[PDB]
Amino acid sequence: TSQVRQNYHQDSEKAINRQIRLELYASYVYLSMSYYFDRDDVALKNFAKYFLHQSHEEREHAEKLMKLQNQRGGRIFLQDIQKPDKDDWESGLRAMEKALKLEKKVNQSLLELHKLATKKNDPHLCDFIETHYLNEQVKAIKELGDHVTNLRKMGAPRSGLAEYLFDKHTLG
Amino acid sequence: TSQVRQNYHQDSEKAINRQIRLELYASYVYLSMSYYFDRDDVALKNFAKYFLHQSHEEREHAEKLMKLQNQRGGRIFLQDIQKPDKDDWESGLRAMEKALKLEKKVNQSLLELHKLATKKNDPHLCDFIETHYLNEQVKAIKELGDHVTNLRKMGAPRSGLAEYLFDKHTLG
Amino acid sequence: TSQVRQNYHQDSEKAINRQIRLELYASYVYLSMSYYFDRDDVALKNFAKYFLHQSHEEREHAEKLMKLQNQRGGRIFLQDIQKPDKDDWESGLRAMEKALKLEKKVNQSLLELHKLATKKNDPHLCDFIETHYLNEQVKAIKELGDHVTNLRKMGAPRSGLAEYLFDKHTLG
Amino acid sequence: TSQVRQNYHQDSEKAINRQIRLELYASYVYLSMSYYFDRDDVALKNFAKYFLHQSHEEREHAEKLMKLQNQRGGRIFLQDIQKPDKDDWESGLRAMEKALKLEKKVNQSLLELHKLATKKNDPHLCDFIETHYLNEQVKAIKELGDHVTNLRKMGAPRSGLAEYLFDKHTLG
Amino acid sequence: TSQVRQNYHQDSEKAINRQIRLELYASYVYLSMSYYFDRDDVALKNFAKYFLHQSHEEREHAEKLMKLQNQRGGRIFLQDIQKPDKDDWESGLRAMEKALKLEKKVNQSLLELHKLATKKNDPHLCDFIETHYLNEQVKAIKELGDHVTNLRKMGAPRSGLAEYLFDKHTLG
Amino acid sequence: TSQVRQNYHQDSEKAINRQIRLELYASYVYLSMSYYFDRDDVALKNFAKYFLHQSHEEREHAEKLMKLQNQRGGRIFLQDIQKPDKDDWESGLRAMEKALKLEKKVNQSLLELHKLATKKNDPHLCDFIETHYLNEQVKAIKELGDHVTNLRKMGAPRSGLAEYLFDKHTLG
Ligand SMILES: [Cl-]
Ligand SMILES: [Fe+3]
Ligand SMILES: [Fe+3]
Ligand SMILES: [Fe+3]
Ligand SMILES: [Fe+3]
Ligand SMILES: [Fe+3]
Ligand SMILES: [Fe+3]
Ligand SMILES: [Mg+2]
Ligand SMILES: [Zn+2]
Repeated sequence: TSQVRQNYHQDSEKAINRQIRLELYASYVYLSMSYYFDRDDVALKNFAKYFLHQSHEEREHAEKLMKLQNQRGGRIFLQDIQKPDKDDWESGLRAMEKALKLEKKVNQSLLELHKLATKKNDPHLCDFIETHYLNEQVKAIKELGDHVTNLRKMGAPRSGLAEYLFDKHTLG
Repeated sequence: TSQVRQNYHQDSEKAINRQIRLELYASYVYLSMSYYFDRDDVALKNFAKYFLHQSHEEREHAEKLMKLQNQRGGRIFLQDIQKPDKDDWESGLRAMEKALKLEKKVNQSLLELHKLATKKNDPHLCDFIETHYLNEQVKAIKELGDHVTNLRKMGAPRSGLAEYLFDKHTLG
Repeated sequence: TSQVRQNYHQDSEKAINRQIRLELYASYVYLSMSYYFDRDDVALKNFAKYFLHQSHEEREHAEKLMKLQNQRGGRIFLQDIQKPDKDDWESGLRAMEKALKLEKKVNQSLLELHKLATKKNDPHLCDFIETHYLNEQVKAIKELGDHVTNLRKMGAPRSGLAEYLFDKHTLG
Repeated sequence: TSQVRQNYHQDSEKAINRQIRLELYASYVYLSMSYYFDRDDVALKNFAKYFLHQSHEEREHAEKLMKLQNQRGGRIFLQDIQKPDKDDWESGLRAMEKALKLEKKVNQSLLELHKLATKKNDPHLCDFIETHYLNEQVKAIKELGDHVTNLRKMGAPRSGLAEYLFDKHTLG
Repeated sequence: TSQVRQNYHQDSEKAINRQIRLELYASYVYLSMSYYFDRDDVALKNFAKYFLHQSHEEREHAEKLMKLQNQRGGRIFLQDIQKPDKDDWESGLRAMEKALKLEKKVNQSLLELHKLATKKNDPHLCDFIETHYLNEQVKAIKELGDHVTNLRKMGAPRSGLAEYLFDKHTLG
Repeated sequence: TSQVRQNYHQDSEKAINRQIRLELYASYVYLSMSYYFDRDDVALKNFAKYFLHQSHEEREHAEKLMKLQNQRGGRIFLQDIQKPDKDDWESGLRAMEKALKLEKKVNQSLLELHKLATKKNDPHLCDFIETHYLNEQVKAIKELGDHVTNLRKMGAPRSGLAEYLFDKHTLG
């Protein structure tokens, strides 16, 4: 038991370790999405940059939870990171729809984490989660929703023209 | 029979002269393509600029091979340069398709040149081809392929709208 | 078969995908190392920073390989990234010794990759591995080696004083 | 018939296509000459630079005629470019002498082309020729005459010292 | 066996020790030549500066090979450096001629060393040789060839004026 | 038999040639020492830099004596340069001890040279030795002696900690 550990429940500790794994997973998925758009047969540069940026942000959220684990005197245990569910993400619109689903999954996880911390009367952990994660997730979700909407409204994915113009006028 | 010549095989010297002619021919193809886009009945300014830039770069590659030839104590023998295959390149997509085929043809020659140099045990030449030619070719081919992909996905060569917006948003 | 693909063997494609996974695994080991030194009961900030920088460098090497795979017309196929071999890296010296061993494993894989590219007569791919990977590995292996020696000579991992002073004067 | 075409005779259009071929040929002659002076057994760097400059100028003159052909609604038809007359240009003076002869052949062609424009009452074309070509020709011919004179009175071609010194003081 | 050693053949290690000796010898030859031109009865200051520069470059090439030997886990064994072949280098042209011969002997040694690296499948070593040595050699040999040519056509060595003027206009 | 020669005795001329060889040898010793510190199993960067700097300075002293030789109308006669006494210099303390011995040896030679110059009534030479060599030697010897003293007092060569902290706080 760490010399710094105080009011930090073993269930919170384990759940932080589960959240680190999920973030690393989200990072990997966004990486895969990014380089799908860099394919010579997809060729959507700003989709590629957009996803690569989300991949780097998810990694940073992982690192920030590992930092938190050590700050509170928990112990980091890393697990296998599963490969993403697809190799070929099919289109700009389908990839955005999948990212929206993925972010809502990560949000559901973060909401269960905040609820756990609440039940364990861990206001530090609660505030950490609210300040650094919950509003970032709401914002990402809103932006992905907006992007899905525009693409659909523009005629994706049957219009490859819509995907191209979207890449240029929104993502660029 | 040059004072500077060393480990430079006569078959290498001749391959280099053939390459110089090929780079010059490619330069001429891109010249023709460029001024097809400058026609009043085609009128795609950024297609014209793009292909003119490629024309200038091919000529640079040719000059740099002439420079290599003398650096090694080879002798330059210049040949007739054949006119391009078409006078009318039909469309932006079809010009890009042709460029891509041409670049792969040039790359094929450069690969065959590297292999000769490797059989003749000429590492200076290998490296020169590697450093200046092979990565440039791979980048040119990927770029062309990306441009073809976008043009097809946008609805070319059906859509004259596709070619126009591509000219503006990708090539400008 | 991708329209940009040329002189790019299916074996090379497969090997580039294995190398991507190895680099991602290496990134994850250094990630683990970093946050081990951030523990309140280890508390060597510059060992932590040092390892976190190697984790980000490894990720960037994975990403540059993904880019090359697309550049050449191959297709990325990502796999599960296994967790690192340890949770607890014991000491500054033992993490360095493990890291030397990891880099030497990655270097072996890259040399096998180069030998394959050579056997497939892929000089573009040979030169990309030479230019972007092999000298970097040799630099990294040399530096890790230096660091292992210095810690040994100072009396690590026996001397916690030696790990602390090395953290300040070399890694700071 | 192009929608832009006005007061542009078919013979004029044909004559511009010939002049384009000749300017590209003149470019290639100067390119040959430039790299003759770059040889290790000739080694006059300022002669090389001077003829390479000429070569690039001549290409620019050709591209400007291509621009004109499109401006007026004519159609460009490119032809084979024949290799120059010599592989070996023999000395500084001899190359200057051959360039002067070349330049006066280009000029005669241009005066023939201006005569034709006058016969077809194409003032635009006459003025384009005047303003962009005839006075550049007259200047180039005088410059070349001046150079040939200086090399002669310096004792070229029986003086390699004469050619070296002119390389340095006039061409450098 | 060094803890850094990997894929580095004993013969390679031995060949690098020989190349180090030869580069130091080439340094000393150019040092001798430099101060020959500093004598009151020769007095060509730009030849002196030129050969002193060469001397320092050759020392740098030797130090870089020493750096390499350590990078790869090899061990440096230094040998006697034999005095150069002449005390008196006779004229500007003759010294340039001997330097060219020297440089082509260094180059042959380097190509022999690159052959060996290839036979031992050491791509790192091959690339180090290519990137730091073979193209510097090829450049130095061309430069020297150019100089010897100019001095010859200027009437050296039967013209002390020729050597003085080249000192000033080429080497100054 | 130089036009510039005046009050310059043949015994002075020969002593100067011997000194030049000694400065060159010393330069080589410091080279060897420097790259011993650059070994992965020694790994003392500021020791390596220090001894490389001394190597460069000895070579400068040698060049300056070559310059003196010609200034006086002497003739330079270069000799073989012997390899250093050791390949392995064992430790920072032991290398410093050896440097100190070497510097005293060189100083001995320079003192004997000054005394000859004084017997030959050559005040220009006396002063040259005094101004450029003797105070530099005395400073080098004092510095080396200070470095040895610190290293012994810190606990070298027992303590690998001593050598490390000295590298950082004195030589960095
Ligand atoms: Cl638009
Ligand atoms: Fe997240
Ligand atoms: Fe090219
Ligand atoms: Fe890596
Ligand atoms: Fe012209
Ligand atoms: Fe060298
Ligand atoms: Fe000295
Ligand atoms: Mg290479
Ligand atoms: Zn727009």
